[PDB]
Amino acid sequence: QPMIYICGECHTENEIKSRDPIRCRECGYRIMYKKRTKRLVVFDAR
Amino acid sequence: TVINNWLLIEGHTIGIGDSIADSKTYQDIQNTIKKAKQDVIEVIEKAH
Amino acid sequence: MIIPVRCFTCGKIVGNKWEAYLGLLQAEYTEGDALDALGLKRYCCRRMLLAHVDLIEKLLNYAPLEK
Amino acid sequence: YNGFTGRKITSQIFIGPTYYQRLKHMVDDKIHSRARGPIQILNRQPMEG
Amino acid sequence: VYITNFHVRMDTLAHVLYYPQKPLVTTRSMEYLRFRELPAGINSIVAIASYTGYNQEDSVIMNRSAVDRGFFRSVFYRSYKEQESKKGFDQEEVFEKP
Amino acid sequence: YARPEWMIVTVLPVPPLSVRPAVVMQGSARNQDDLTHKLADIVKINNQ
RNA sequence: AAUAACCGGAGAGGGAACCCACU
Ligand SMILES: [Zn+2]
Ligand SMILES: [Zn+2]
Repeated sequence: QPMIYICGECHTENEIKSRDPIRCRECGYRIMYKKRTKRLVVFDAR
Repeated sequence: TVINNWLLIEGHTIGIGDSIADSKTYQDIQNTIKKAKQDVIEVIEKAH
Repeated sequence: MIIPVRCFTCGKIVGNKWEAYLGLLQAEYTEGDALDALGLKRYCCRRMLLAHVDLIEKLLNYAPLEK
Repeated sequence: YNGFTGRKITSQIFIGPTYYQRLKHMVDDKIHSRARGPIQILNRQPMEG
Repeated sequence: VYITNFHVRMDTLAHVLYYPQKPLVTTRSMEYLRFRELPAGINSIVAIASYTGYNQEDSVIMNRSAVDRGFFRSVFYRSYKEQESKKGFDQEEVFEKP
Repeated sequence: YARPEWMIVTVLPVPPLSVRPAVVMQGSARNQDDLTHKLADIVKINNQ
């Protein structure tokens, strides 16, 4: 259920649940990115 | 349609070669401009 | 952003030439001579390796914000 | 040389390298069409943009 | 390449090009703009001659093999935004799958 | 069709809601066009 | 000793000003 986000400056993986402060568990950074999808992807070389 | 199809073969272009003339005509240009320039200079002197 | 692996007009493989070309230029050769040594005879292939700009070093200079 | 027939071009041509810049006015950002879509509130006319 | 850190910078309507190339023929002044480091546009062997009659006025006939090999293939960006808002209990905006 | 004393007005006409529509933004519904505000001021002053 | 219940039952919501850019 909870999603996997990435700190940025730490580069560290962290978990966050909805309606929660957006802080890294150890440095408490505020910028938060989201990880790539698990769904497949396929491009024709064209 | 037809004239474009013939242009396909004949070819119509434009290039730096078409923008250049011969040295004798260039010399004529220089002579003409020099004569006119010195004449206008003389006119300026007369006015002065 | 990287060397184009092929000549836009011909198709000659050019991507592999880049590191060797930098080696030659560091080897104190005039770019024309070094290029001819690398074997680019037409000017529709010479242009790419002569006047290509490498930004990938600039992009690598930064940190990976995604890890 | 013509590439369809193969015959040589009658008149020589000017050629050579130069520099081009493709502009920001891509076509995909201009083409659109309407078929009885929405309407403004104040007046019963098609939207804009 | 409008600025080096375009990947991280999240602008709106940002265009960037696969293969910038410093122009073959230029002034001396260009390199003082760093325009050699962030060039825009690609050289192109052109031929000034009406070929097929498909390029009458301000038109050009492009080799398609170049387009397929990387001639001017550009990428285009766009960034959105959204401010979830909490209000005085008459309205409360939250992020959730509807 | 016209009379001199009709030029002086004693009753203010007011149009239907079409002339002054009401709009909802973000579900607020607070967005009200200037016609409603002007009419509100008019009626307030008239009552006073 | 009980019988097809619309079975892709779809209209949309601001606007107003300013600046930029294309003809
Ligand atoms: Zn952190
Ligand atoms: Zn080539």
